[PDB]
Amino acid sequence: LSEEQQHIIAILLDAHHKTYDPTYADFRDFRPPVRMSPLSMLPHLADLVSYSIQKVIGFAKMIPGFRDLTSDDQIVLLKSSAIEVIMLRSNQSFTMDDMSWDCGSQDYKYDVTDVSKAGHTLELIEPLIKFQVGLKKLNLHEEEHVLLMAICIVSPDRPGVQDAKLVEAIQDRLSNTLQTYIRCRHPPPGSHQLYAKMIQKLADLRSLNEEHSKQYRSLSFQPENSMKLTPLVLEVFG
Amino acid sequence: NHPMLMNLLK
Ligand SMILES: C=C1[C@H](O)CC(=C/C=C2\CCC[C@]3(C)[C@@H]([C@H](C)CCCO)CC[C@@H]23)C[C@H]1O
Repeated sequence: LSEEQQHIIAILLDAHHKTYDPTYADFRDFRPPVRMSPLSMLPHLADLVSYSIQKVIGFAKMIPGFRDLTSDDQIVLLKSSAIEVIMLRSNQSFTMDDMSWDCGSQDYKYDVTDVSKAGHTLELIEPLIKFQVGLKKLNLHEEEHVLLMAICIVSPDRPGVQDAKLVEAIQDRLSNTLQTYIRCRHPPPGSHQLYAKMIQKLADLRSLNEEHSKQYRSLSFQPENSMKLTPLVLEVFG
Repeated sequence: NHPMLMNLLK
């Protein structure tokens, strides 16, 4: 594990620490949850998605190499990964006990019914929950977790990328750092084909992204529901 | 076309 690689991990950890509040105190600022009137959860969860986008931006800005990229690339990458990083980062609150995201209290505890009350069908939700279960099972070190989130964001593969070779070279430094960290600082059996399983999660996310996009197009089809979102959410997903 | 995303990145 090189010194440049040690440094890269320390940065991502702190970057994550600074963008992910495990007490979820800001949640009081959101429009309230309503669990009774379909789409009752749309205003609370939109606010949460919106907040989460900002925190992913703040995280992304600190990825070593991310600043060297052009503004338009920066745009393209955040736009297309946002929902994925939110799915990934939400794994920290996801609990297998009852297949729910537990953000510190019952008010901020989300389940299938809740995500449903925000206009989403099982075509998304069921594989989203399966995704969370298989990610939780990997039992990642926080270091692998923050590297995965960074690799997801810096993908040369995203449509509309100008400098695909630069994005790739940056992704590579992170891949290598993650490949090397698994070998070093994950003990077996936890480290068995662990990189391959991580990269696979990355493919599941694309699939989840596609589904979210289509269910987003359909939801934001009625201007009545589209007006329940936030400006950042309209700009990023819009 | 994304002024809010830009301001957050700057
Ligand atoms: C900070 C976070 C995460 O960023 C988001 C959190 C939970 C994530 C959830 C819980 C509810 C359902 C969420 C929000 C999914 C979205 C609502 C579905 C797509 C959004 O348009 C995607 C991720 C799912 C709380 C907390 O863990």
